[PDB]
Amino acid sequence: GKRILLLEKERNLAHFLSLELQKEQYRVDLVEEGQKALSMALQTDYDLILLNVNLGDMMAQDFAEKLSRTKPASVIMILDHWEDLQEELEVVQRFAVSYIYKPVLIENLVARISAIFRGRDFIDPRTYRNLRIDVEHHTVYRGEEMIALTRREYDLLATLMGSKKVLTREQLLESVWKYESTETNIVDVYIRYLRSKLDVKGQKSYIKTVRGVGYTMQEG
Repeated sequence: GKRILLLEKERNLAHFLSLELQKEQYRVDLVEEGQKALSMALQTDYDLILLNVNLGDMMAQDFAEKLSRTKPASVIMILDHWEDLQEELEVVQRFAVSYIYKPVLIENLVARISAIFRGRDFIDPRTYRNLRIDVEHHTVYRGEEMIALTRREYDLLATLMGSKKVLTREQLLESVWKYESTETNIVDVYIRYLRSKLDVKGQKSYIKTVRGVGYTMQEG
């Protein structure tokens, strides 16, 4: 059912991951170059794109930016060595739904992919202040400009906007990282990223930190 685009620079690992993911009944398209991966992701809606930090002909960050122009909520996961991921950690957190270290254990990869899919599917209010949300296409517009929220950022905004009450970090973790089974610090990171996308200098932020409680949407 679900469709995976896979670009892995280690050939034997690429072949192993392709075969093992197909045993889970995923359709897997293996590609060797970033330019080809981008052309395919532009024409097909993949449920997961699994890449290294560097695709060879371009960085994953560059791939993700180019894809985001038309598919901003694309679901990208990064598999790489610890050193390579940590060298690009802030960048990766800002475009990738998740990351996983080499050497990979296949049972762990399979479990994490399943959780990511189920957290998106469960998720899958149309205005707030100057924002308009297109829930069918997972797109957000602040005025006549598209705001290129990532999948995680979109899911976080939808959770905040869908709740009349203030939400704790633990509630936001359970909604936006559903099925992934504990550290709420990640919520604070993605709140920071989301504010960076939505907020206008000299306006009140779109997100209020509520003392002793959590986060909620904020009026102008």
